Amino acid sequence: KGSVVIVGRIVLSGKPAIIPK
Amino acid sequence: GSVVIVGRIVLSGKPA
Amino acid sequence: QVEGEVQIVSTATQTFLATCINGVCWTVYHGAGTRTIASPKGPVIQMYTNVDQDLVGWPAPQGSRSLTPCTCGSSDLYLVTRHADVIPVRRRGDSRGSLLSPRPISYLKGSSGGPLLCPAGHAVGLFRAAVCTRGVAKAVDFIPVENLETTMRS
Amino acid sequence: APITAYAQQTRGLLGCIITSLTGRDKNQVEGEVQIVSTATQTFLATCINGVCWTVYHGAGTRTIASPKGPVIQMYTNVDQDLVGWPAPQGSRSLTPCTCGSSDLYLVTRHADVIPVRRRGDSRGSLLSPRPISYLKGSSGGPLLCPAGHAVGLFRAAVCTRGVAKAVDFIPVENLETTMRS
Ligand SMILES: [Zn+2]
Ligand SMILES: [Zn+2]
Repeated sequence: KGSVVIVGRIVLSGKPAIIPK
Repeated sequence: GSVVIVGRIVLSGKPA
Repeated sequence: QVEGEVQIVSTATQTFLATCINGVCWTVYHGAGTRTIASPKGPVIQMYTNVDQDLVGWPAPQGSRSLTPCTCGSSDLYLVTRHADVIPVRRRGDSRGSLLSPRPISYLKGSSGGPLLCPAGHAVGLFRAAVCTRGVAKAVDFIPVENLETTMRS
Repeated sequence: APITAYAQQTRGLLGCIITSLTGRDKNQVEGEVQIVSTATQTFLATCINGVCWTVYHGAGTRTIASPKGPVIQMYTNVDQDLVGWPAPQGSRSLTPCTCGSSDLYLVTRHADVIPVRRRGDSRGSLLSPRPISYLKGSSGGPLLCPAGHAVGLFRAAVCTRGVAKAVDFIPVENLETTMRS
């Protein structure tokens, strides 16, 4: 059988931020 | 005069 | 392109916040008044105007994302300011909360229209006004999300 | 501070298949929850205390692709429906819940967070029910307490005519028990 593969992520540790222009 | 949008806040802190 | 739920917003005389919930961009009437919102195609008319609740709404702009309303019943809330600071408030009544930790008034200035979040990050209400004692805010007025929900339905 | 989450896709269908066969994955790793895939299915893996945990019904007996080639599981427990690998370099770990809370928050693969009330040590109910399809692919994801610490891992939805009313989870205690044997 093939390996399990990371295809994305979910990040819980980010805080509200002003989106840089 | 209109309200203008000068910036945005992303609550999760998702980067560009 | 990453999207924001909160927009930083301005008129000739002030600057404050708006918050997108259920496809609508919502803010305080005492800031926006009856104004249109800017878009690359020209001014857009308010969808909702409710002077009693101090509430206005426009269609959400490009670059935005809707916040989902709170449906847990929590009374631990988090107020998000225009500098993206987050301040814990405890819910006291349906329009009212106290800061766990009081701040100078200037720390909250320009943040009306911003969201109060439950612990799940869902919208409980919109910050209406600071409740002040000699330059120290120790409480907040807010517009419960139920009013927004009603305003739409009606 | 409240629980908020974002998802990022790091790899497409073709790159995933290739990486699956070679077992060699050069990508940078970030975050507490990994979005994870095999040939047949995609689900979640949660890092807790330096170990990357997910559901057996998803990973079976498989290795995980890593920068050094395939990595073998550290823990395997068919009965609790658990597997674990060493947490990949770059990931960040959650820590177990030590408050006693019964207000939980489930994080889905689209990075939505949904309130659940604990109803027993392996079940909780959705305060506000969703179609089962909103939960697809979320197996192995975290249930969080209000302080953002780990209470358990999503295992299966409990539903009724396609609507999720409740969820079964693997309590974080089952993780320690698996580690001991
Ligand atoms: Zn809530
Ligand atoms: Zn806890």
